[PDB]
Amino acid sequence: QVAVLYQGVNCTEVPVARVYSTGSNVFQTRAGCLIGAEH
Amino acid sequence: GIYQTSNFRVQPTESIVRFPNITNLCPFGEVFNATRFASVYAWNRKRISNCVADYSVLYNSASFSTFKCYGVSPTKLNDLCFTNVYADSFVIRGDEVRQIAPGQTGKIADYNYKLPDDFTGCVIAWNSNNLDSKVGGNYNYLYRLFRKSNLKPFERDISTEIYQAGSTPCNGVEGFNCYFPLQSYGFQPTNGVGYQPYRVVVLSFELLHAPATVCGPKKSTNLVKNKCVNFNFNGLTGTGVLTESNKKFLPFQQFGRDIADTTDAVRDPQTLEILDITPCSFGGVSVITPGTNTSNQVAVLYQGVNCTEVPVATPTWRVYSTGSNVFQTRAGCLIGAEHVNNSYECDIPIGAGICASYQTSQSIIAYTMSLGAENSV
Amino acid sequence: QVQLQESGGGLVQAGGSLRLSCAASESIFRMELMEWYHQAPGKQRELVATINRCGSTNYSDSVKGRFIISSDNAKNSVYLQMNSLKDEDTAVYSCHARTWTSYWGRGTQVTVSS
Amino acid sequence: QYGSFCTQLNRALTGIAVEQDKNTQEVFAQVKQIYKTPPIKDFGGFNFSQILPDPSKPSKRSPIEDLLFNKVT
Amino acid sequence: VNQNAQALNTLVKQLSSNFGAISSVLNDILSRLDPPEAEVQIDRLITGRLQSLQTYVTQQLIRAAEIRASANLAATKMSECVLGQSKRVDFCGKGYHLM
Amino acid sequence: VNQNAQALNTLVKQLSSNFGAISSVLNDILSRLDPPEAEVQIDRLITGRL
Amino acid sequence: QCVNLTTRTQLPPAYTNSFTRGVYYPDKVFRSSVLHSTQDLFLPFFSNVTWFHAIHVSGTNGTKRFDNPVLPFNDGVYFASTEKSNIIRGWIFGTTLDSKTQSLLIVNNATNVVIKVCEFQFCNDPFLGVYYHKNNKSWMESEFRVYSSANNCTFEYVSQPFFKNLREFVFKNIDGYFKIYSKHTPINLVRDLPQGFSALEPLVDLPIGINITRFQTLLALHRSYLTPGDSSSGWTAGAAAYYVGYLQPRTFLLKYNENGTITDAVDCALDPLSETKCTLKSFTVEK
Ligand SMILES: *[C@@H]1O[C@H](CO)[C@@H](O[C@@H]2O[C@H](CO)[C@@H](O)[C@H](O)[C@H]2NC(C)=O)[C@H](O)[C@H]1NC(C)=O
Ligand SMILES: *[C@@H]1O[C@H](CO)[C@@H](O)[C@H](O)[C@H]1NC(C)=O
Ligand SMILES: *[C@@H]1O[C@H](CO)[C@@H](O)[C@H](O)[C@H]1NC(C)=O
Ligand SMILES: *[C@@H]1O[C@H](CO)[C@@H](O)[C@H](O)[C@H]1NC(C)=O
Ligand SMILES: *[C@@H]1O[C@H](CO)[C@@H](O)[C@H](O)[C@H]1NC(C)=O
Ligand SMILES: *[C@@H]1O[C@H](CO)[C@@H](O)[C@H](O)[C@H]1NC(C)=O
Ligand SMILES: *[C@@H]1O[C@H](CO)[C@@H](O)[C@H](O)[C@H]1NC(C)=O
Ligand SMILES: *[C@@H]1O[C@H](CO)[C@@H](O)[C@H](O)[C@H]1NC(C)=O
Ligand SMILES: *[C@@H]1O[C@H](CO)[C@@H](O)[C@H](O)[C@H]1NC(C)=O
Ligand SMILES: *[C@@H]1O[C@H](CO)[C@@H](O)[C@H](O)[C@H]1NC(C)=O
Ligand SMILES: *[C@@H]1O[C@H](CO)[C@@H](O)[C@H](O)[C@H]1NC(C)=O
Repeated sequence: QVAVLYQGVNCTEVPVARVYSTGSNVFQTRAGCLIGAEH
Repeated sequence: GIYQTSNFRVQPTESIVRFPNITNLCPFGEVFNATRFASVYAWNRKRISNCVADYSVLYNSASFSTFKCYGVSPTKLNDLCFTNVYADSFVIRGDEVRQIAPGQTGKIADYNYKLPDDFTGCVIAWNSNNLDSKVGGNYNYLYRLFRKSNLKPFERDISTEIYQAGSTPCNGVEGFNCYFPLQSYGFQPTNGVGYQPYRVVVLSFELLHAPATVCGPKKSTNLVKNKCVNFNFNGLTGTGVLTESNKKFLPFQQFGRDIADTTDAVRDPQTLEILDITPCSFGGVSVITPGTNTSNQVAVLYQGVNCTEVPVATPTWRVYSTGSNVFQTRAGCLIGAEHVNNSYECDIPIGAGICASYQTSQSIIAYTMSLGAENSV
Repeated sequence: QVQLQESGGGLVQAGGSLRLSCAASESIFRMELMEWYHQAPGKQRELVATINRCGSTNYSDSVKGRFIISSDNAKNSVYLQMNSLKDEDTAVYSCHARTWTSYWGRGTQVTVSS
Repeated sequence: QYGSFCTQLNRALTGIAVEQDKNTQEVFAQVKQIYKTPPIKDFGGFNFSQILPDPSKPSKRSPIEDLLFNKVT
Repeated sequence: VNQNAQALNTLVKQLSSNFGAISSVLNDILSRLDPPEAEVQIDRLITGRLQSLQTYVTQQLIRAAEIRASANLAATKMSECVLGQSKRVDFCGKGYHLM
Repeated sequence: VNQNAQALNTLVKQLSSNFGAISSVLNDILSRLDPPEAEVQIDRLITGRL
Repeated sequence: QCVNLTTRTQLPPAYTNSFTRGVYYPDKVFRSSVLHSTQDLFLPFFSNVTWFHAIHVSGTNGTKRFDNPVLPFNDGVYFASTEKSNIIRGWIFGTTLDSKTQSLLIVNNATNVVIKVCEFQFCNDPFLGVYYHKNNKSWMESEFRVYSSANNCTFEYVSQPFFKNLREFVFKNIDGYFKIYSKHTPINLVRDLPQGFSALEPLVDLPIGINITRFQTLLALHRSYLTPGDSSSGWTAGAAAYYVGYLQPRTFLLKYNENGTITDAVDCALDPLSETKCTLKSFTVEK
């Protein structure tokens, strides 16, 4: 299991940006968009 | 002190050539002596393989108006080898001979014969006024003047549909904005030199990593092993020492590369044997010396090399040079210095615990460095 | 779109027959793992049946003999047929998948009448 | 035709080469003599066999030295 | 060790690029062409290889300076923490230093 | 002192190289060619000296 | 000549995966103990490969048909066949598969495999009749019912006359050259290709230099067309089969062993973990 991090982008353009596969725990941080990890 | 002065390398003592076993003659007479040449749009294709070819005869035949070459000098063509040769021919006016060269735009260039920008090969053009021109006019050669889009390089277009210049669909019927797909050539002797018939032949080579079949005229030498020799296997050249390699080559494999830029192994073309490739030898030359104030005798160090080969490594202070103890060290072989058992503090470092100094058969002496006086508490 | 939707839940008397069917938009085959989870009220979630990509199938001890998990490769989904239903089988069923990140579905509350 | 661009590169590499040996000499050549522990290990109950040299091994190293040497490839 | 090895390997790998030429191997260019274009290719090859060498040398110099700083610190530690007893706190390990 | 002096001397010595150009003197190239190719020669020299 | 097929029926096509299947040596060179990254047309890992039963069986009682539709040829086709009775016997390639344009014929026969490049006149149902039990004795008698007329035989190659098994084939048509990569492997109880890893070596490079867009398959007509026999005309009721894959532009990281044989590889564009592996040029990644 791995988690991807996008640098400095709102978690709104990440879908239309290895598919994202819709919204599944799209927790957002100051570093950017974090995918695949629970808070 | 110690100074790095220059570098040495074993000179190649021999050059060998190994070429395939083919003994056929390539049929250039057929392609160049053909009475009838194809049209511009269709042209022709004739692969050539499994034969020897003498390009010198074609070059010096002096019956060709143009002999321009791209990616290769025509003079060296005999030396080189290729997998196969593709030959194409057609007829073109003297004015339009320019449009054959790649990276150029022209009606012929854009609609009949497009050459790739990275094209390797040569194009041969010579006038055929006395052959392809008739008094009544040779109209058998066709002219394509309109196409929907520019053709891809090395692409043949044969469709004879009637292109629609305007909005009206021709539907296979000529008329307004509908023209004949392939116009005719007005080849008459009355036409000017720029309109005279010229027969154009283009030769394309395939310099690809594969067994060659169109090697030029050359003789195969014998395999000498365990020595620094210039080798030329199937066109590729180099210099090194070749030995017997145990690498189990696959039947479809030819070369061997481990660091992706060195061909450490190769297969002989005639005898299907695998042999590894190693660079002959090299290294820097360093000179050990006390101050010139002291004396003039000096000792040389060939760094990082077996010194069995250093006699064969004009100044030439080697060969006849036997010294007194040409003894190997981890840094290499030391020439002109005497080995001593007694240990002293180091003053002129060499490496791996070896130190040299000048004191009262050769003046310069080498020894293992002493860390200092011993003591016991 | 819900990348994995589940269907088949509802009320049923004990000893009946039922077929939980959860379908996923993505290929069921590169997903590498299908599994089913049901949690009893007042109890923790537990695994029911797992089917890996290779084809190995495992069932819980209270699952053997009756519940069989299957996946037809015509409409991408996974099938789970229930029979000989008993009352403690009543729970909230959810099918789990994990290609390289957990996925979950909702619904399918089964009730066994006794 | 590019002049003497080669010489400075050779010189810089040689300078680095000398600097490495200078570093080693400075960091380790701190004692002018060589001492040896007495064969008697009577140190009031203090044991140093872990850090003292081991004559049995082919390389005169302490066991810790052996472990460290085998660790780094 | 890994950084030095990787830098060396990267330097070796640069030998296979074309730098805008028609082949990355010098011998084939020499054996295939005439001087009036041989040098036209060799100049580009030389420029590319030179600039890669320059990059490698600069990086090596910086790394050497850093290693030298580390070595100087190690030498001071050798001189103080081992040959005597130092009162500087946290210089020879956490807590009061003994030997 | 020696390192500084030698570096300076190496810098000044580089002025005599051609870098693939016709000649290493700006004035001679300017005094013999028209702008179209004089530009090429100065381009090569500029690259090398930079 | 060509004869018609009587019973057709239908059955929805099936699917299966090709996990780590269909890898071939890109170039002809030798490596050893070095992982190397290449870039060529490969079959993507975990791909949806179509499934065809050689005998389109409507019922195991004996209702049979041939599953041989014309299929596209888009930048390569991955072909493999598991079988026990040599049902597959060749393929035809082209654009329209008619006498108008040239087509490539490659067919295996009970005597020898034959390679021809002519303007054949293909029928709707080309096949190879088999009379294994049609005659009195049990012996192998074949039948040629592929095309009607052949013209402009530009190229010709023939061979000398002569427990499920997989036979992978990879076809690629570039620069006017046709490439064939094959491999043989014994196998058992495999309704679908099993998982593992194998390398396909080149078999022959061949300079047809024509246009291929579509292709079909040649099968063995174990039955007759008028009246085969009692029932179960197809062998083992459609157990013989083959699968079709489509290669796409990808980027792979092949790993060579000490013997120079490819052992494992990864798909750089499948999941973030593989992207990391390709970037770090290793098969193991630390925290
Ligand atoms: C110093 O310590 C070492 C261990 O670090 C002791 O060596 C051990 O000796 C006992 C019995 O003599 C053996 O059973 C162990 O196997 C030894 N260990 C090792 C690692 O060799 C040694 O005896 C100690 N010496 C003193 C004087 O205390
Ligand atoms: C993302 O967009 C929403 C839209 O209103 C906004 O509220 C939020 O602040 C944005 N986040 C960042 C990090 O810009
Ligand atoms: C942490 O606790 C707060 C309540 O104090 C809650 O609102 C929040 O959702 C919790 N965070 C998570 C990740 O559950
Ligand atoms: C071709 O090879 C064979 C054996 O390898 C040899 O006998 C024959 O002489 C070769 N051909 C020529 C023209 O030398
Ligand atoms: C055509 O053939 C003749 C003899 O067959 C030969 O002398 C002549 O050189 C050939 N033409 C060319 C262009 O070489
Ligand atoms: C160099 O030689 C001169 C003349 O023999 C001598 O006076 C001088 O001392 C020498 N220098 C050294 C450093 O010995
Ligand atoms: C190279 O030197 C070694 C000594 O370390 C010797 O054993 C070996 O035979 C030498 N090789 C040759 C080719 O002289
Ligand atoms: C040193 O002495 C040994 C005898 O113990 C002898 O074998 C060796 O050759 C000597 N070496 C030198 C350099 O005198
Ligand atoms: C993949 O194959 C499955 C059969 O299991 C099918 O349902 C699905 O539609 C296919 N998906 C694609 C993208 O071809
Ligand atoms: C093919 O052969 C037919 C006669 O069999 C002939 O009419 C036609 O021109 C030929 N075409 C080519 C391209 O050879
Ligand atoms: C191949 O045939 C198709 C017709 O089906 C045509 O559109 C295409 O241009 C052809 N390709 C080439 C390279 O001639």
